[PDB]
Amino acid sequence: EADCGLRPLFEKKQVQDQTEKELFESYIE
Amino acid sequence: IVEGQDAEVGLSPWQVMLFRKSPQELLCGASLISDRWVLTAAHCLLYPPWDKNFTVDDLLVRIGKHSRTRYERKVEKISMLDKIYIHPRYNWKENLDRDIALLKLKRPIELSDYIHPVCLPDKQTAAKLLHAGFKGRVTGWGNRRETWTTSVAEVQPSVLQVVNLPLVERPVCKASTRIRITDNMFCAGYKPGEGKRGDACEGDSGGPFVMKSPYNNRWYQMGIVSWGEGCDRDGKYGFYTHVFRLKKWIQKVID
Repeated sequence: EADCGLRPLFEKKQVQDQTEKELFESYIE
Repeated sequence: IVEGQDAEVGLSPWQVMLFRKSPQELLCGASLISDRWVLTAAHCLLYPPWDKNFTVDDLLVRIGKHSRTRYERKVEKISMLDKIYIHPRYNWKENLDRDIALLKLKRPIELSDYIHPVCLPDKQTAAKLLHAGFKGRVTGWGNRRETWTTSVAEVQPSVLQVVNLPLVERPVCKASTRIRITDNMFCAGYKPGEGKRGDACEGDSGGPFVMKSPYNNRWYQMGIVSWGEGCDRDGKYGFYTHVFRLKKWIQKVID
């Protein structure tokens, strides 16, 4: 596809999921 | 998923369950990368020692589910397969190297809030994202515990399971086992001194290991759950097929 990886109930809705910050926190460690 | 939690409705829209047609049973996980293509692990399809070699006739694929206790009919799709593509250099004899398979769906499907494909990685995304310590995410309906006897107690989520796990450096992965690990596989999971736990387990294989890109806000499939020794054992890690290394093969079978 071309709109792959953007979720209808999350990314598309500016809503971040419950455990997303755990991933991002790992990046800037 | 050993030590994960319940997925949120719509958490993983590229999830796909590979079922046995009759008697219906969950055989493995899988993921939607287009409206016609599903990605999974070759061993879920072919493992000669167990005389396993499924064909498009004994298989069914389910899409749009995050709770396994009902036929979600309205949000869920069930499709037959058209074709099965197994890597011609898959190695079942020694270490399941190149453990990757592509399933072509009979007819394209209609995306929804619950059905949406994930992205394959490109050269620059794999560079940014593949660093030991960075965390990825594994999903699946597989067993919540390894075990002995029967252990038929529990170990069967009613909802899709999620666990985020850190990428482990290659030398730690090689030294955790006496099996020859190749460049087409990476391991993830916590170390003994990290206190935390989590791992994929029986029935989770073939499923996705994804990571979210901060540069574009998109989810990318970095690995396919492949194997490990037991589930969540101390000093051991789960091994995932390196999607980006097999990118070329994936590309040849779609054009």
